[PDB]
Amino acid sequence: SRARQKAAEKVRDVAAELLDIYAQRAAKEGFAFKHDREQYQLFCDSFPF
Amino acid sequence: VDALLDNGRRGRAITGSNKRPLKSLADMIKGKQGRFRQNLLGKRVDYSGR
Amino acid sequence: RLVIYEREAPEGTVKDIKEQEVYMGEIPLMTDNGTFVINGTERVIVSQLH
Amino acid sequence: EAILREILRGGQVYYLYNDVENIQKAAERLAELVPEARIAIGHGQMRERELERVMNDFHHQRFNVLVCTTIIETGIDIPTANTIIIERADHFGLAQLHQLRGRVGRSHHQAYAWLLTPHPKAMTTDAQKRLEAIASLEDLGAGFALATHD
Amino acid sequence: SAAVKEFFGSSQLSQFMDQNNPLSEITHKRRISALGPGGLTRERAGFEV
Amino acid sequence: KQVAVLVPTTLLAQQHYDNFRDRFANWPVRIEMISRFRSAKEQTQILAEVAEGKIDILIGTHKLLQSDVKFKDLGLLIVDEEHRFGVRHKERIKAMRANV
RNA sequence: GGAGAGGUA
DNA sequence: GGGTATTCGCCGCGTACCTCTCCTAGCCCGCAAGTATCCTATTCCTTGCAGCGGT
DNA sequence: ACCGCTGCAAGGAATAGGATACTTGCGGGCTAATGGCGGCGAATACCC
Repeated sequence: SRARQKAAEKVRDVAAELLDIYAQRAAKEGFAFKHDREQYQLFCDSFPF
Repeated sequence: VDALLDNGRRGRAITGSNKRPLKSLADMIKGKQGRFRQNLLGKRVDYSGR
Repeated sequence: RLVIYEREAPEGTVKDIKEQEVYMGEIPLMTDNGTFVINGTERVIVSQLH
Repeated sequence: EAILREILRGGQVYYLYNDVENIQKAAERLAELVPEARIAIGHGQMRERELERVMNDFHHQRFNVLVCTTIIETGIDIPTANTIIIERADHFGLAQLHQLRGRVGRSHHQAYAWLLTPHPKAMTTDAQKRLEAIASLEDLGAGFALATHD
Repeated sequence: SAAVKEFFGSSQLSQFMDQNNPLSEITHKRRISALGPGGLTRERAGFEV
Repeated sequence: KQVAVLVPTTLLAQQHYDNFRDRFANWPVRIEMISRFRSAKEQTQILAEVAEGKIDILIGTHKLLQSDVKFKDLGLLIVDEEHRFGVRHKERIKAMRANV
């Protein structure tokens, strides 16, 4: 019987913080990576398939 | 789309709750409660008594 | 009354048996006349012939 | 007959019950149902050494049928296991239904998968939609559209 | 409780009294109905019954 | 760019450690893991060294998202076996670096 | 908004 | 093959009004996983002193 | 005689156990029909 009811919630909001991190992502710019043909190809060579 | 135009023309008919199938664009035209027989059936009227 | 057969012994023996007044159901009572008072209304079941 | 079909193939059976309080009883309930299978018990709430014993002895084929909770969902090896029997597929999330269907297989052997249902009108309507979705799609590449069913 | 309350509440037989007499009570407590569960149908009975 | 790997169990981390180490068998990259199976004395050097950063590839459970791990230059998040992790654990790493 | 019981004509 | 009688299930089942009663559904807590800390206690590992060896 | 080696006291150390708080799923409890006729397609089986 000791499984009745009455636990509350919403001790901490999420929505503002999710909007914050999403805005922070959409504000700054991501990193433009650099690609090497033959260096990546030697890594492809390590793939035995 | 085949459920939209006429749900239940297939053997499988998608529903909502309590296993009653949804009304489709057939169902407001199909049968004894559609838009076809309702004007032909009895419509209650104003200015009347009993 | 619950009977528990003890597993170690052969088929049909008694480990222990318990008993308590379990409650199940609220059956309506007929009044002194014939009426079953169901929801403040006063219903009567008619005898069916089948 | 599912258990027999698997054991006279020679592999092992994942039989999953997913309730630890009665898995001990369900073990013998299966065991005198199939007297020639070898049944051991494994679940996540043991003392964290017998579990590894059970899984390694399973890995060394010392017994055939393993009664288990969804601990097997962590995706272990041993492809000799080739048959999932979910006893009560009523209450199980559809994504991990697909995941458990991924557990058997891993072989050129044709794996099998029986999803036991309760009586159809007893169950939730949502469970029926889930089971119709999983009975519709049995292919490779069907994992994603099954998530569109989720 | 659900099974007995469904029958006593909502059946073809547990019906509402006519109480506007003593006669109508005492002859609604002796009605021999041939309808309801396990019986024949209002619209689907011949001239013989 | 200090690749960070996240999985939601110890076992998947354990296969991933083998996969990463065996595939990166010829390049100057140091790859490690962390979980509850690692001792604290190993944790206290691995996570500290993450700030120093010769480990470039790091694998683990939620232990990464324990508000103490400080990547010196995070450039890649890879997360495996998605349908776990709530939302908070999913974006708690991106909270460290907005344009990761 | 539906199903069921009645009752009148 | 192919005309042809034949039966069987699936689905239609026939005015107007009045009275009264029955109707289901979302969610909190439980279950199973899984993961993290946190003490605790509890054994385990490692070290340092007590005491005999001897040739 | 005195370090050299050993056996035991201890102390810390590490680790199981059993708490707590977090995620996924999902359900369970719980408040909030066997008294009928007709048409027609299906499905015949039936004789050709």
